[PDB]
Amino acid sequence: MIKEMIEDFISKGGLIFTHSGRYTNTNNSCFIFNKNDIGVDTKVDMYTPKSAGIKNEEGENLWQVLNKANMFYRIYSGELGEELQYLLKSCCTAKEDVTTLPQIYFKNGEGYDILVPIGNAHNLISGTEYLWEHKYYNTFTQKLGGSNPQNCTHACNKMRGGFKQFNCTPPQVEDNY
Amino acid sequence: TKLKAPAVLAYSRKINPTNALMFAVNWSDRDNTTAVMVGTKTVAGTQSVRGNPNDADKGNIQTVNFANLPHNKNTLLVKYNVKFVGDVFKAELGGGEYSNTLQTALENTDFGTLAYRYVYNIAAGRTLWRNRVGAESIETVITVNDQTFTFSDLLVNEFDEDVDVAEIADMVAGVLSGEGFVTLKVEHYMLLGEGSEVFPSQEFVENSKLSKQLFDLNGQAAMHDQKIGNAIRTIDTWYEDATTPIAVEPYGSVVRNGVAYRAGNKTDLFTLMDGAVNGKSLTEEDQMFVTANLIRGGVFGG
Amino acid sequence: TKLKAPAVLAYSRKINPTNALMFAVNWSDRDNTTAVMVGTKTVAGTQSVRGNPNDADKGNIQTVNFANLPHNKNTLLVKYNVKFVGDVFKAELGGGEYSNTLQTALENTDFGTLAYRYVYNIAAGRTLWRNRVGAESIETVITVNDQTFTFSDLLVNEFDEDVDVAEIADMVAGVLSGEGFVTLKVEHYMLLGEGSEVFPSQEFVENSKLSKQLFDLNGQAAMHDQKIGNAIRTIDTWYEDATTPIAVEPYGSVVRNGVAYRAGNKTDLFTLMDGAVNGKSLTEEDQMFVTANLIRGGVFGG
Amino acid sequence: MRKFIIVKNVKVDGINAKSSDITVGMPPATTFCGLGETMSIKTGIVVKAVSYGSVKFEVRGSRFNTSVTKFAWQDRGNGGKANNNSPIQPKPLADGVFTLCFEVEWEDCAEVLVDKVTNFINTARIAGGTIASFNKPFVKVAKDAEELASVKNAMMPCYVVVDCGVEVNIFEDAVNRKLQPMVNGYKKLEKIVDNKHMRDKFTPAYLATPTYTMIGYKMVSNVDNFDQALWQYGENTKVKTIGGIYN
DNA sequence: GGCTTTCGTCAACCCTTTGCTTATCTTCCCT
Repeated sequence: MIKEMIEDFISKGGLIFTHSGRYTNTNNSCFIFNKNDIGVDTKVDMYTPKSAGIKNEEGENLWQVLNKANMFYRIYSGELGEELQYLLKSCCTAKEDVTTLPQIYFKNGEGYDILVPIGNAHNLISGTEYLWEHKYYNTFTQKLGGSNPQNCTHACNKMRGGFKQFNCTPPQVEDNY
Repeated sequence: TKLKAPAVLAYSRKINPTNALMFAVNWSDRDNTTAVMVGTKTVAGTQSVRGNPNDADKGNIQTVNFANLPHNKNTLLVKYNVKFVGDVFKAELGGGEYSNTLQTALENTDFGTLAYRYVYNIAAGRTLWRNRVGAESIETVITVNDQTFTFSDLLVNEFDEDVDVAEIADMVAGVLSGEGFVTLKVEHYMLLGEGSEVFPSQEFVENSKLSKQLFDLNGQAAMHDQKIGNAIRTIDTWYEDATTPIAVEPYGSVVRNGVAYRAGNKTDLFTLMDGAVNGKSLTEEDQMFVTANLIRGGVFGG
Repeated sequence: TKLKAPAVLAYSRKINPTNALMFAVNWSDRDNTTAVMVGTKTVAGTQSVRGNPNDADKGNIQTVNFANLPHNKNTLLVKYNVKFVGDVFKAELGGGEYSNTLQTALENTDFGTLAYRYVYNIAAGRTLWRNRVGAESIETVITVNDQTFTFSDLLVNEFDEDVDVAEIADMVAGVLSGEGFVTLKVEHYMLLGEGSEVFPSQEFVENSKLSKQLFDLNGQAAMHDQKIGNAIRTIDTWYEDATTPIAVEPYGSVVRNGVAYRAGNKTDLFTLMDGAVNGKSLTEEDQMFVTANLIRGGVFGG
Repeated sequence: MRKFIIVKNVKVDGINAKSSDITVGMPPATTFCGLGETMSIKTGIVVKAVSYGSVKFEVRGSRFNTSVTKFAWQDRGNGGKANNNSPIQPKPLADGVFTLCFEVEWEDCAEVLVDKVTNFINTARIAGGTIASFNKPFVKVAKDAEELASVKNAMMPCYVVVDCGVEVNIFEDAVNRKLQPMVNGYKKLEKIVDNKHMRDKFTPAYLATPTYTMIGYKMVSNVDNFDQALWQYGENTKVKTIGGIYN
């Protein structure tokens, strides 16, 4: 069931987000749902304390079912009901914490803004799925939560093999020339 | 009354060492620097894990990165620089109330002993853990502001008094207690012997190909900079039941040995830091410990 | 009440041999040393294999690295440097409780017998593994601290008492039971005969393309330090039904015979160090086995 | 009329290789633009653009995994757990020998400009990494375009960063056209209402998600226009090249 | 009334194994 799951999520801490500083630091717990970047194939992350939640008859938590066949966009555009839109949005909140997060200065013209860079969840999940699908092996793989990533993030709880990030090494200069 | 600490109070690292490039030289020609190359060998042995008597009989094959001296050079040379940076009390994330009252409780830190133990950890060869043993003769050459010193025999587990390390410690304590920076270019000449295996930094990396993967820099054996930074700050002989110097940690914690010597007995960095801020008369040695933590830096969540 | 071992309790190795370069000399011209080159020869024979007798008539072409003495020099020389380091009880990753109680339970260990068997394994030529067969005389020159020590005829399966191996082993046991280090510059002169084929270490290779690939250092035939270290610690005559000395493993396990001489019958090393830590008095050769494991090194936890 | 100061062979180790969540490796142009504005603050020489190239760069780790850093117990209140190993948050480290070239405008002699840049670099930190060594910086001027190329070729040997733009997104074109992605700036999500736990209390703060552009590495001599390698702070809370998209 | 310590709570993977680029060079001319 799906409503059962959305409410299972809500009895708990109940956060649905597209960006978070939880990937940068597991002690951080800042979860941000941006509205503008939600599209047809936008992967969407969610947080529960210790990734809690019941499974269905096929053994999947809410993170699997909300992320295949564009189900989160289907609930987001209300093809399955406007009261479900409400349930989804009740979990879609912006919780903020700046501790254990990077804080840099970016020039905004005759002044600076303290930007706190938090990582995009759609980038992590969709990039891991795509670069494993499209055989792109110029990459690093990192398990984010540590030994037991369920305290981090539902995607870190389920994708235990590690997230794919880009190997951004430049070409070297050969010294003997 | 009861000036609380900032939640995310942070300090920058003031002892910044570079990566220790390992070269191969002779005790005769110590100018014949030759990059000790990280080689890759494959190892046949017996698997002997605590719970493996059933599989003890079978073999165990591991590909391991090794680093040995070539058989024409008997001396391991270690290259790094150490930059001591001033402004050790300028917090970059903590506010100007707790950190400034922290600072004004710390001008009475005797920086001379801190600088003496830092330069003595540089000079005695503390940054050379498993290859300072088995060395026939160590020799540390420290070059700073176009002036050069040499140290032959310094015992590493205690800080005995010599005028040369104290003479470097004068300018290091002048930088640390004051402003600016100072840089010591360190040359370690370690007479290990003909073809003796050297010990660079091993890496904390998930590697399916290499069971043991060493640190290389263009293939050349090298040691991690934070490893040498842990070596230089290994000055803490002031914890409870103090026998050997441990690294300056906020909790005095060697997770390598599984023991935290300053945790739970009210002598960690945070209790002494709150005592220094809130006007409690801090001891000289606790003062130097808090100052050494501020020199090391760190973020402090709470 | 039971003191469990630390999960990451590990001991560094204390016998550190170098890679044993092989040269070619004469029994008279030991000053004329020419490096034994590793050549590569393509060799055709029968298919053999225990199964598949239908393809027995087909040939078998394998390319094999060989190493032979030249036909002008009849003596194989093997050079290596064994570094016995001390502090064998300070675990680099487990220092604390268990490790230190093992130390106090192993203080009265007969280090003289362990050092005697180590220096005898160096002196009798056990580090030569398959080179010894066909050698008319094996003369070992061990230079300790500028101390020439000549050995001519020592049987290998038993440790018969002599005065020169014991003379080296006095300060080797002084190093092992105490601190510091000692270096043994070991040369092996073996009258193998004119043009005799010598047997270096062979690399483990999975990419194949060559059936036997010998260990080489800049092309010169050499032996892996691990093989020499296995032969030095081949001192274990204290297992159940002990007939020949075996190498010191935590499980008493050699992998050619596919057996474990000390697993499954409560004299593997983990049970003995658990007993010695928990106040169960070991016998003398039991303590010598545990201390020989600590000299060998390894990791004992989990 | 353009003026540049070049610091060649900037050996830096301990670089925070975590450029973003999905990029680990070479520090992006936001890092070097931040280094440029850092000297605009400490030394007072106001910097328009920085062209940076990589002489050497190795991420610490294997070819598929980075070497994680052994964390130290530095948070407050978790004593008692300090005897065990500290939990590891992901921060890859790297070493890099760089060559930097700062567009500056200066009105004094080149010796005091070189001394000011040297005194900055001695107290600087490239991408969280200690500057191990660096050659003496030298001043070169781009009066014309041939002089611009003189400055360009004075960074030899280094692989500079040229912007090649985003067609559809980052993953698609990184596989298809095989270019490298990096942080060209950030996107502001929400205003931050709590300035207590920050560096300044008066500087306005935003949570950000790093936007990326797609870039290629070309040797500085093979770059036709040096303006396509000079990154500078654009007015879209991003950074951009002066020459635009490399073609 | 927080507050700091330690113990209990909640989990579960599908992996792949080098290039990225690839270096700053002589015609006229007259002194």
